[PDB]
Parts: sequence; structure tokens; C-alpha cells
Amino acid sequence: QFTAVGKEFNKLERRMENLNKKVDDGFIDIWTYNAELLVLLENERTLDFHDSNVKN
Amino acid sequence: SSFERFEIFPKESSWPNHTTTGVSASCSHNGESSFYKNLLWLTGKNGLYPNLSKSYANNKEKEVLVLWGVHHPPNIGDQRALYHKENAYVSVVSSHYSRKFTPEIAKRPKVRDQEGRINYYWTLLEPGDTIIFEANGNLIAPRYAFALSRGFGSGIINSNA
Amino acid sequence: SYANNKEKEVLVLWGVHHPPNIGDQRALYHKENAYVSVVSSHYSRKFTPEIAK
Ligand SMILES: *[C@@H]1O[C@H](CO)[C@@H](O)[C@H](O)[C@H]1NC(C)=O
Repeated sequence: QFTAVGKEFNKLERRMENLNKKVDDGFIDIWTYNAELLVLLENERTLDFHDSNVKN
Repeated sequence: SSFERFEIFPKESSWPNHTTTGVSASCSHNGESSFYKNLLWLTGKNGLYPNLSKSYANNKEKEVLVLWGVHHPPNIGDQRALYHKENAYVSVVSSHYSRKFTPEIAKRPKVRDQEGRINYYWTLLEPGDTIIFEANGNLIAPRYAFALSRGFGSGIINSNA
Repeated sequence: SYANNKEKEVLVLWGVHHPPNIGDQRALYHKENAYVSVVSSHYSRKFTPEIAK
């Protein structure tokens, strides 16, 4: 969906800034880990798929 | 989604007992002293600052953004010369906004060759709502309000592209 | 007044005292109604003593 992932906080709202930073970093961590693991596993699956086609 | 810069207080009619020609050196245009275009600096006319009282009722079927300000003279002499009263107030009364501002006079570090700051406040007025401005000094009154309809909540980008 | 020149942020603490009874305020500060104004470029507040048992 349409989103803007950037927010601005003043100098008396650092708890909010750290909460937003935690949200952003957690989303980045989840997406990075999932994307890398997914790419590795699907590369293995694709190579096995081609191997199975040749053997069949 | 739709932005309209309109007159909330036309300078011609609205203020008959105030000079409303105040200009600032820091806000300079083409070498001449100037001020903001959406706000007007009020000052005592004929040596008096009469008790102000203004009301605006929203009828635009849209949200109205209103800006104003409060002036803090650097020394008590500036306040005496400008508004002729040592202690003043600014009351902004809405159905969901309500505040009183009191000038705080203090010697402050010089920025843009000025000694006393002015604070800027804003509010959003719902359709069918009324906002009341009252004061006897230090009011930087609104000139143009902004009727707007909020759209997808986006943000801003700091860039040189 | 204090002007910051440390090339660093300066944390400043202070307090406002509320005497329990009006007698304590009279004995201490000799005035029934007082105030504390703290004025900064981005901080500005006025504090008024609230005397209560
Ligand atoms: C200006 O002063 C006159 C009386 O001298 C008064 O009737 C009028 O309401 C005042 N206008 C404003 C905007 O305060």
C-alpha cells in the first residue's frame, strides 16, 4: 500500500523516535532474513527441479 | 487533495484602530523592510491598542488551517513603545482548541539582528466551527487562512535532485 | 542567565517548592504568591506555587 516510512520527532519525544526506529529495524531484519533464506532455498529447489527433469 | 489560500481577515475592513503597517528588517525584500504575507503585525494606532475581538465561522465544507503568532519584545521598553501595556494576553478560543498566551520579555541571543522572538501557532478548524481571537497586545494576526482537504498521508523528501 | 559554549548539550535540573501551608510560604519567601519563569530558545514555562495540605 501507499506508505511513507519516514517520521520526524522533536527533542522531547525520543521514546517515540526509538519506538519508530525499533519498528523500522525489525521490519528490515525480518524482510532481509526471509528474503535471503527464501532465495537460497528456492535456488536449491530450482537446481533440483532441473536435475529431476533431466533424470526423468 | 484541494488547497485554497483565502482571506480570513481582509486588512482593509477588519482592523480600524490598529496601524497594521509594521515591518521587520530581518524579513527583507529587495532591500526594503518587510514581513510575512499570510500574517499581519498589529500595532497600536494613535497611541492605544484597543481590546481586540474577532470571530470567524467556518463554512467551506473543508478543514481550515489558521496560523497566528505571539510577539515577545526583548526589553520592557519595546513592549511599552509598541503595545503601551506592560502585561498583555492572547486568547484563542475554539470548540476543541483553547489557549491563553502571555508575553515573556527577556534579553535573548541575537539571531538575524533581532533580540526578541515571536512564537508561531496553528490550528485546524472543522466545518461549521468558529474560532475567536482576542488580545490587547503582542498578536501577529492571521491574514490568509488555508482551506484544505487532507489526502493520502504522505511525507516530505529532503533532496537536491 | 547561562549561555552554553561547551560544544555539547547541557542538561539543567531545577525545582519548584510548594509549602504545605501558607504560613510556611510566608516564613520562607515572605510573599503569598510567587512565580518561577524558565525561558530558553525552545523551552518556556511559568510555574506557580500550589499550597495544599
Ligand atoms: C475601534 O474603536 C471604536 C471606538 O473608538 C469601536 O467602536 C470599535 O469597535 C473598535 N474596533 C475594533 C476592531 O476594536
